[PDB]
Amino acid sequence: EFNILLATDSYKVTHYKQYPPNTSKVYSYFECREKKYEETVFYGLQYILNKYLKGKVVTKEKIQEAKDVYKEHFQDDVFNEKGWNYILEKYDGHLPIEIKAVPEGFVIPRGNVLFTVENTDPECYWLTNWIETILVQSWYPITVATNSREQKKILAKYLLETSGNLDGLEYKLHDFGYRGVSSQETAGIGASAHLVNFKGTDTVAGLALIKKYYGTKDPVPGYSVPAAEHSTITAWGKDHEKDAFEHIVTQFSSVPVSVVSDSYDIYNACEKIWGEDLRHLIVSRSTQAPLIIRPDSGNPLDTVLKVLEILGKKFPVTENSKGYKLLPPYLRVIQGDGVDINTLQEIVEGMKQKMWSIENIAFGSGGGLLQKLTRDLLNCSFKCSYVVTNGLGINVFKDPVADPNKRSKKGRLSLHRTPAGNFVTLEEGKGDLEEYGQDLLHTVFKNGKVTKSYSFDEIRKNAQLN
Amino acid sequence: EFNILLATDSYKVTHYKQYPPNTSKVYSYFECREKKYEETVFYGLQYILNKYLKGKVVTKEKIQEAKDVYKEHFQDDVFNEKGWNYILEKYDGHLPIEIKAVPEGFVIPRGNVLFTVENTDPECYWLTNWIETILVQSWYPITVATNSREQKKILAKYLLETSGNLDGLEYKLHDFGYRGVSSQETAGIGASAHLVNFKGTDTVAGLALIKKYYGTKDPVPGYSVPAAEHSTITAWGKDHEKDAFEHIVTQFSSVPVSVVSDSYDIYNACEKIWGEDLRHLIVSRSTQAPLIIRPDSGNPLDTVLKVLEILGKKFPVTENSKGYKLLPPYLRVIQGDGVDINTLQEIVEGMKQKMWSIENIAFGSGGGLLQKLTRDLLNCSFKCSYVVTNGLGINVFKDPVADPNKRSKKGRLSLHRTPAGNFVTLEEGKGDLEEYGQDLLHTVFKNGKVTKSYSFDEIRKNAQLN
Ligand SMILES: NC(=O)c1cccnc1
Ligand SMILES: NC(=O)c1cccnc1
Repeated sequence: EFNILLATDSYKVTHYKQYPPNTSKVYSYFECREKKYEETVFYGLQYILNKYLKGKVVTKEKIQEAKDVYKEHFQDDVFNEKGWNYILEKYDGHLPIEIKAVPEGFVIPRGNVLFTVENTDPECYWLTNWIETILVQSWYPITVATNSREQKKILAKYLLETSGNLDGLEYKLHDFGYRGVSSQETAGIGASAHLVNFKGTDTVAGLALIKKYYGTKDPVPGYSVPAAEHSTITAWGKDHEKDAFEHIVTQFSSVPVSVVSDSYDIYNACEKIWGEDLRHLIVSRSTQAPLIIRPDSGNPLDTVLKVLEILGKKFPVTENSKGYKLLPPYLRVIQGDGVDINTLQEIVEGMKQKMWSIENIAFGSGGGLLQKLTRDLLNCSFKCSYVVTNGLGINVFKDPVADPNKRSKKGRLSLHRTPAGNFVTLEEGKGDLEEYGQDLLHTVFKNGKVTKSYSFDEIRKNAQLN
Repeated sequence: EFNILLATDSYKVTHYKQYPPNTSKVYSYFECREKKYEETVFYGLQYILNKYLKGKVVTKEKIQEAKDVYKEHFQDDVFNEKGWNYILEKYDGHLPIEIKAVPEGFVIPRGNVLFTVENTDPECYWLTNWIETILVQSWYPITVATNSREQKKILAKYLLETSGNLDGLEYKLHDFGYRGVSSQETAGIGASAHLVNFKGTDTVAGLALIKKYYGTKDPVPGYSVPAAEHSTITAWGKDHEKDAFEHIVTQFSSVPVSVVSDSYDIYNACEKIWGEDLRHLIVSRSTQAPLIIRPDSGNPLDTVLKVLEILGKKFPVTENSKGYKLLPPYLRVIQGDGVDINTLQEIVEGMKQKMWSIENIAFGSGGGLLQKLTRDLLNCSFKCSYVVTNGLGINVFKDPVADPNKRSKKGRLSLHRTPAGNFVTLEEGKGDLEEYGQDLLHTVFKNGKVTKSYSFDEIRKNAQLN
């Protein structure tokens, strides 16, 4: 079972003894600090609030276990047993904390307050930053959602340019990342964050998280199609790749089917096996049930371009109204190896230069989509901006001499719409002057209760492209 | 509650209809494919076996849950209800699988079999690769442990060169990564993998995982010390940094204490505040209770060198037996910003060139230690190598034309010691010939039961440096 008393950085166990005496309030905020990613999708906090922070999160047993562990961990009795027991006795183990946040799905420029955290009881001044560690982990769903959306922008740009519309955009980047992430929990969080922007996923873990914590009007937020892996091709034997191919496309004759084609020779498979030997089983397929040929090795750009040139000479290629080449509707390609935001850009641009429509291609991304991301990418940071000591409010901040980018905001904060319709973070409690509209931050957590929540449908709407 | 039927890549739901008819066995293996990082620490499988694979993992309720999800996910009834019901009825929901693995903590060169997976019931041929996704996630603990060990090698080399011994090496790289990972589960797994090599951690999540899944003779596998963060310094107000410093070191006067010193001006804090104003409180400290000054911004190498030069002129520096400069025992430095394997090397080499002992410094690493890693770093790969179809065993492999690095091993595999005492992986069942010793792989999982286990003490012993 999860224990919030054991869910912090070790040093935070010692911070209650470090704050100025007579401190009744610690007020902290999260931002994606400003310096390629100019705007961030805020997503994932609601999950953390519900799974970890709400309800009775303190018990007498959890206090004793924390006390016993930390005694050995520090070789000292530094753990604040009295402070945690206070919360247990006075509030039935509910956290005296208020968290205000931008609505989930909102797309916010860098260097703006996304959420704030404060204690609601003067005794629990230390609690605000105790929960920093758990809350800062929101960097991950934010970053996956943001990076996924930025890839959607690239796909939208090139699909519109080469075809004149955005039909099927929401299926152009498929989540392949289940095996390539660090844990089962990460898989669920990561997959759910990608689904803010797209609807195609193989990371099943994402579906249950969305159902449990967010909710959709539709039965499921994500979809997939039958597809082969190397084991289902190679198990037939080296000389029987054609038999594997034939069997699989016949088994899935009425639905879309992806078939990995690089087991031995991708270019042979395309030209001779698909393009000659089994051509009759491809040309007969429905437009609702195409064969999707899947390369999975070599240089991603070179392989995609070569595969298209091969297929273009074996199948009846048309030229769309934009002047770009289009494969027959029963035949498509998915590149699912070495795909990240950088290589995705490289491939669609290379396709455009060779006059291939982006209609022809879908992408699969695993590690690049869900794992190859850090807290540094969007400069995700959680800092104390305001304290009350001796009944006096003090605006606090860091400003390291050797890094001006690490300078943090001062005082009580609020997020506002600007007259031109952009975003501004007001500092030093200036949001109280009411010179701007309403504060865009809403109370989402207060005293152990989730006070405002959002469906996954609302989040998707908020995170739409312009 | 976890459902193994929902813990796979979507397309693997469709694979039972793709294998050759009359397939009674699918046999697969995991390796860290060949061509730094010459040798890998095998760690983490035991966690996966115990948490996810053992016991009754199939129930009537879980089959129905998976059926309902995949019906909407695929918009079709492709889910193998009959296959999963067979396991529930015949084996009381226990997986008819055998897993053989190298002992955990073992240091194995790249391109060797680390574990194998096979079905024990002909009806469950499809199950071997169903569980690929869950098992491949072992890439993460393997990769953290390996990267952590490689950093220990660097630290050992330079500490030995500059001091003549390895005293305190196991505390030279501290885990700062709790907030910088993608989830709570990842934090535990990642932190536990680092603790194979070191004993200093702030990622508390790692302690419980080890206690639950591995076990140690010691009450706790990892340790920490009191330390400040920016909030506990800045909360005092910009003009009161000295007061914050004084309060914290007096509160923790008899234990080691780390104090982040870069809130406003790291160089001023070292020279004027620590070096002059509060010097009397530092020079009086015990050798068992040093002040550890923590920079946290700027160029990691440049900042460390300048901090050391400053402290060298304000405090009584000695020269050790190797001719390197050493701060008094009550004063140390921890660099915990921008630390990864590359910058770690850069800092220790830079210190050596300026004649500073590695005794003076410790490192903290967060995202670099636990997050900035992918499955591709060690080329972690899970592949089918052997099947039985029509009662006939065939050696199975992939060999993509444009990537010879992606070629997989053929047939039944075993790991052996060579006459020179190294490791070799024998293919095509050649291990049966006994021209080498016995297979070094142990059966660790069979038919729902964990059959072989390792303590965290044994794993640490196995993973030691030469
Ligand atoms: N469906 C796929 O082709 C797939 C899914 C997950 C990982 N790799 C490939
Ligand atoms: N102990 C520390 O100084 C610390 C821990 C976790 C993250 N950052 C710093």
